[PDB]
Amino acid sequence: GITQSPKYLFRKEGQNVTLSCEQNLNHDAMYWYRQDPGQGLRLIYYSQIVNDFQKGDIAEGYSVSREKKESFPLTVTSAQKNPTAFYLCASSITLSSYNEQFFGPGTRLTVLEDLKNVFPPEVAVFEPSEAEISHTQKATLVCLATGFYPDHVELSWWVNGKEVHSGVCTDPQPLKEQPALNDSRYALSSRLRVSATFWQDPRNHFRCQVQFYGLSENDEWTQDRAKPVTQIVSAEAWGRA
Amino acid sequence: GSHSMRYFFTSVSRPGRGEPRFIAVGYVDDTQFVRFDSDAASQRMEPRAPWIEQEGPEYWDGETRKVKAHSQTHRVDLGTLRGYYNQSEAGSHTVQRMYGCDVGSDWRFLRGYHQYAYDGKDYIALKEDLRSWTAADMAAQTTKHKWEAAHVAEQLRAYLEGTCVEWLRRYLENGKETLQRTDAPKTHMTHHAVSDHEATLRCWALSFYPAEITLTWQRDGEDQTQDTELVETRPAGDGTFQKWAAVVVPSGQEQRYTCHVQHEGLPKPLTLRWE
Amino acid sequence: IMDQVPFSV
Amino acid sequence: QSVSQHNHHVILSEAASLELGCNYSYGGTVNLFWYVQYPGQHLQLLLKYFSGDPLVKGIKGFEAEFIKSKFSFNLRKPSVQWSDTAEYFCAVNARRNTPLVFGKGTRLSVIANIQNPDPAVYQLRDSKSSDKSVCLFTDFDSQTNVSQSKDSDVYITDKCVLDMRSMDFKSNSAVAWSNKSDFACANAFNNSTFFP
Amino acid sequence: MIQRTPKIQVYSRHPAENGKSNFLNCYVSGFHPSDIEVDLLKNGERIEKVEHSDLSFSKDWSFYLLYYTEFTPTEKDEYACRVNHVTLSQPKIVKWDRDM
Repeated sequence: GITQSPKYLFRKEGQNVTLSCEQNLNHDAMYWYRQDPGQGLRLIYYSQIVNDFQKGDIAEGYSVSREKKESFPLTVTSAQKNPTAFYLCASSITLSSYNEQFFGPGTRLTVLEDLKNVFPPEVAVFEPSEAEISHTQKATLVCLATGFYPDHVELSWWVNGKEVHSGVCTDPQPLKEQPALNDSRYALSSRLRVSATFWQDPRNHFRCQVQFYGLSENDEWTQDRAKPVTQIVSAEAWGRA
Repeated sequence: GSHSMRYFFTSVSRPGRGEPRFIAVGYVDDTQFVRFDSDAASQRMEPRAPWIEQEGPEYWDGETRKVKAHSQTHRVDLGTLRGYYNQSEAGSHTVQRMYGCDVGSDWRFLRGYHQYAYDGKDYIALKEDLRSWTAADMAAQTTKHKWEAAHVAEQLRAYLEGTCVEWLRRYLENGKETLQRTDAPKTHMTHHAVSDHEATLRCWALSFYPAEITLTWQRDGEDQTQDTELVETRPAGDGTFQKWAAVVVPSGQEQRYTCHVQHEGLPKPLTLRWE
Repeated sequence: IMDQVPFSV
Repeated sequence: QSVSQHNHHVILSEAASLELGCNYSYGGTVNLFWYVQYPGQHLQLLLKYFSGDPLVKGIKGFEAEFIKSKFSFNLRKPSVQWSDTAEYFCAVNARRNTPLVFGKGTRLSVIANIQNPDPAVYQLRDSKSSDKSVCLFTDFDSQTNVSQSKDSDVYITDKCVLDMRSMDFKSNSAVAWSNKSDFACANAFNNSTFFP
Repeated sequence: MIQRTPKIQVYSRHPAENGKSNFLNCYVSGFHPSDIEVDLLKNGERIEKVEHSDLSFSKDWSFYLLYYTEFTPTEKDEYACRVNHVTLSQPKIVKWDRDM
């Protein structure tokens, strides 16, 4: 299908960033969108076929190329002065009206000025209480990811080696651990509710996994603490009879 | 009777010198009504029949954008096909595409078609069912497999069975005074003696529309083919067509030969005889 | 009118 | 060309009818599309008008009506579900080699139906045995407002709806924690019931 | 690579009548590739203002073109069509016959 740059990414002032977008669907047409909160999808650039691309409605500050059929790289120059933006890549068989567009996962691009306050999250799992088990015959696990910056995380629950979605809800927005500060680190919580019988089985294995998006491997780091690179932080819990 | 709308596209690569030369024309029956030439200065689709002048400016904006999109695809195809056949980058090559739809006397859908040629030979063509393809060689099989996986035949079938027939009916109505008016051929015969024993009889058909016509020579009622010359139907330049059929007959036996003309505009077939 | 943009070979 | 979705935000109770309007300003033949963006997921096609029947059936009980005369493609669903809470985009293409045009989008909020509310506050302890704990306010009805923290040393999350689809059971939940010494789950959600 | 020599027909739009305005036509058809040079000649020299139709092709993918210009036939003037194509080792001259 379609793949693009990681779901999160940041840039510094005066720096240009190129967002990749690729598809092995043999599609001729490819598109770049910017998704603004109140404006919907706004077309930046579109490419009818290889070696041909045309400007959208907000092409100013962006540049693209289409030297290959599979790739449609979008470059965000320094003239683009949006502190944050969500970029969507799409493709279709042709520009024809009959062909619907398939969309990539998207990419959040943040303007990050100081990299010294980038921190990975700490993750802990909190076990259900006996009061809930006796009162409702249900058991709620709570996962908590704390102390990370920026708010570029992806939380998931894993039970006996398989990712679960049922009985799961995650906070739609993280909390500021120091809400009075503009560079506050963030906290995020999630819940996984299972039956009391399931949690009371000691063979059952529960795992909360948080994917953090930080520095790349080729970034410079001259600090005392460990380099806050992109990584996965996890915490686990087993059943209790 | 039956009618048809057809579109013709030609792209000739000019490697090292620029973009391919691109020419596109549209026909309703035997009448051209639109055209595009990449070497023209307008860079726009242009009218060629009086009844298409009734279309508003949004018509010509739409047709101009779509016809340029055709040339863009052919531009890439010339490069793709050059690699399929392991050809050199310095040679000139030609892509041709033709599609359209036919309707019966009731103006209902009769058949559609969409054909593609590389260097003047069949490459790939849509089948009669408008759901499968005919690949002419191994290089075209790659295209066939690609176009089958993308289900592009669905899109073409919706155009050929819907949009194509709908606009053909609209054109036939807006140009009823021209597209539906038949022009019977005006016939005459000439005589030229090639010697004192043989003579050339030429049976003429002038100023007829549509172009379909049949000229046959008969001697004593039976068909004749030997010593008969027939030329291709040719445009007169004013929307009508011309054609003639000649025969070399012995002198004094001209009255044994008859020319038979059949055309839609003729209530009964014409019979021509030299004396 | 003609058809829309065609798929490349 | 433009596409107009008249409702910016729609809040519906469960089992209620959905009616999202869509209108386009292009005056020729078109093809029409509805896209849905569920929270945390990418844009995916819900349904489309290819040709034929103006009433177009889609996935998950959705249906749209293409009216050529009114230039509309209204999306409908007779009985909405909680899982329908997402962003909905209308899209129209004008068949003149111009890219597909999307509307501004409509955010749909489906109020979760809580069948047996049983509000309570429980204390949950860290699985790594670090003496840390969080407070879980759960099983309250959807008309209950969980107010934010009134102290930067205390953290209270917004309410959260999980669905135990095997039991057909939905429940609200909010989490609170603090590194203070005076903090306790008994008075963690007093700003907004069973207490063990 | 398939090559096709053009077929050439030289004729007038209306039956030729001396001293009356008419159109001299030159119809080239059945050729491939499309690159072709066609000139209408009057007494050996090229006619300046000569128009031509838009390139089209037949079912066998061979091209056809119509070149034409207004003229007035007389008794002494001789007209012809000059055609050059990649299939011709030398440009072909076809004189205008009034009965062909």
